[PDB]
Amino acid sequence: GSVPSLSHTRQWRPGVVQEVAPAGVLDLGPGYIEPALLPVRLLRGAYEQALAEYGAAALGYGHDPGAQPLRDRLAARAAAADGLPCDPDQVLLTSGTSQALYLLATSLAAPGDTVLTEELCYDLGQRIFRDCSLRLRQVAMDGSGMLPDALDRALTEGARAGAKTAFVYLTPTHHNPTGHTMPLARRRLLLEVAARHDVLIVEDDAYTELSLIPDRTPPPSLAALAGYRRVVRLCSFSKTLGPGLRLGWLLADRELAGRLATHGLFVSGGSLNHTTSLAVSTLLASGAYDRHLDAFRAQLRARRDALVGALRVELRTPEGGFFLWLRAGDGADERELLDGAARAGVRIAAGSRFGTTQGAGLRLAFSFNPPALLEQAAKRLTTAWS
Amino acid sequence: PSLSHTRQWRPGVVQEVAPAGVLDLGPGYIEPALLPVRLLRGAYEQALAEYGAAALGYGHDPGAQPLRDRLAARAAAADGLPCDPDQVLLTSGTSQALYLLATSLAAPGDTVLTEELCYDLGQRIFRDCSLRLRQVAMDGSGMLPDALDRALTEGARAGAKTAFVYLTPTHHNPTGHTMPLARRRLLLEVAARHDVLIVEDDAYTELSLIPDRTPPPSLAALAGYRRVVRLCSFSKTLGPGLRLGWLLADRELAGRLATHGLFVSGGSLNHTTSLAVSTLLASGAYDRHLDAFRAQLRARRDALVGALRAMLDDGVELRTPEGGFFLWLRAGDGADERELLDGAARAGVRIAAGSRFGTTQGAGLRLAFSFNPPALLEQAAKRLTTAWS
Repeated sequence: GSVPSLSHTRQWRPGVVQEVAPAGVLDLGPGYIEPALLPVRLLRGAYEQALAEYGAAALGYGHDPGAQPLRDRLAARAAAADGLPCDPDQVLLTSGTSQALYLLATSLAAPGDTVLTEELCYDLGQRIFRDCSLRLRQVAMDGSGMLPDALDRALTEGARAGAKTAFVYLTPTHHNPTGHTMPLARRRLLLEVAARHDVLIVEDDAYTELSLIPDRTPPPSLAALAGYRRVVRLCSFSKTLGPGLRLGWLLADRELAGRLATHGLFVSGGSLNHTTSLAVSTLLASGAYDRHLDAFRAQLRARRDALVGALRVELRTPEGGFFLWLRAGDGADERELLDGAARAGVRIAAGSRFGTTQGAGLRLAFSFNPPALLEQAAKRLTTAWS
Repeated sequence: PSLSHTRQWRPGVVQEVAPAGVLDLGPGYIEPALLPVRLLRGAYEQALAEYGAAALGYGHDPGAQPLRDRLAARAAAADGLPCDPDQVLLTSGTSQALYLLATSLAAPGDTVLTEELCYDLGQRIFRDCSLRLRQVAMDGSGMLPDALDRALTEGARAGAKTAFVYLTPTHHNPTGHTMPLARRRLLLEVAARHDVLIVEDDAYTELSLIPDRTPPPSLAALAGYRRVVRLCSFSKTLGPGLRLGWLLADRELAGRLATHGLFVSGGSLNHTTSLAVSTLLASGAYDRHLDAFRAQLRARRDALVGALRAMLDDGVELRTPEGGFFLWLRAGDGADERELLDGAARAGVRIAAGSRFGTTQGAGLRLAFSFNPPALLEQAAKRLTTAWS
């Protein structure tokens, strides 16, 4: 482009990145950040600054729960977003929410235990839980997420059948795939149900910083609303700075965070991603992280609006995140709609990957392509579906 | 001005810092001044410029192909036996790899067999993953085959599943020994007959200090990668904070692990840093760094051994290790570990108690030479000698 940038695609190829769609396909499938938008040059400066500032400490074993400057700032950010306190001793760094989920699925759950999810939820997270030998059971949901009465019944009947529910897994903000955000009242009702049953909630909040309506912020987290009692919240830098960095964090009450941090995993290896955590820490410290979020939210808003505008079959416009959730209103089945996408040369994500739908649902990402290409994809899709 | 400064080498940043005034021969840490900070800075700079956006996207699940290719070639060259890239899986460090194996290839209650002395923090991972540890007798060459055979038989006759045998055959932590070829084969033969997995933790494999000497081939290679998983790391060669290592197995097991939801969800377990390190392998800078670092470690080993020679008499013994980070001092003869540790305290020196690593005959003490320059190792040894005498 016309401004200095390292965000080229010369190595955006199979064997380097996770997946590349077939040549000639306009790819609205994965919730990936458009390559040109990935902040490569910003991270280059961050590694340069972190290695200069932290010196040899950047390459030694890191403080087990994560370097304190990052714990301190991450706690302050959570508190500012929630309007509710969060102490640094509640923060544990991770090497990404994928690893965090593996950790919780094998440390706070045992093979055979049940995990309760919404009818629709993160498809790859389900695979982590299943591959860790956990049993998944879906709970009824509406446009605001999991239904308290259904969770209550599911937990009651599980207990009556003698089944151990290890935890309830929830993505309450900019839901993958529906885009919904659970409102405050529903958050409280679910917490009250889970508290009565004394069941842990795992709150996966990967899109929390990606509200697209400027000066609008999501409701407080389940974890904060519960005073961090029996809730673990998972956050990540994947959807804000780059998934390849393999860096995230975990918020819990002091006792649970401390218990987790004394696991041999941390005692042996130290901070789960020390060098990269220090790079990112310099971005939080300087204000560059928030400047980058302001730009990225604006980039996502432009893309969301282009795709929605070109598409305007039902769609609830999301307040944030990466995805639009299209619902057939006329009874068209998912296979026919996907066949239409194939005719259009457009890749989208089948709703059935995420669970049970009211009729056909389709997830379209706006995070991976510029507005003009999203409009082209929308035009080709609507021609094919016509 | 060296970038390997210690201005942030403080509690809350690094994992641990000994009390002020203590000469710290405890942890097997790399001396801060020797950590290749400038080298890694250039590696991040080059990787981000050359790989561009691909350095920050989700990485290829088993790890970026250039690293898979070169790590397989390095394994093959070291073993003198083939290794294909599809046998390599990148990890975020051996600690994470052990956690993965202890929860995916073992279930709560399963037994892991170890040597009487082995990695203390590795035992902690296994115990915290709800595994049962059972120790197997060892000698100067490592685990004894007859003892392993009896332990596996006893487990089978009791109905107790053995998930794997854990072994560090080269530059052993804490004894420093290197298992010779003949013992490697005898142990593989026992394990093969019982069909029990071996997890071969080889964190020090690149740290031979004799310039024209390489360790024997890995257990994994000797077994044709049948029922062995080998774990390697950049922690002891480039920097533990990088949180990058790799895993070698047969194609089937490597592929099976790599299809786990963990990898499908998160991609390569440490993508951006892996590409920085890849640029160092590709240029030869990694090997030139190893040449220089091995010479630094050799100087430290020789300084510490030389300054302890006055202690090595009448039952107090020290076998000089061919590589790695550690010396193992055996006192025996009714020597008391606590008394020896009290002497180290009087000397203002921190060492590692043998009982941290398991059962020893007599008293054993682990002393690291990796974290201090020769002059300070000599001063520490002099003070220890005075206190112990």
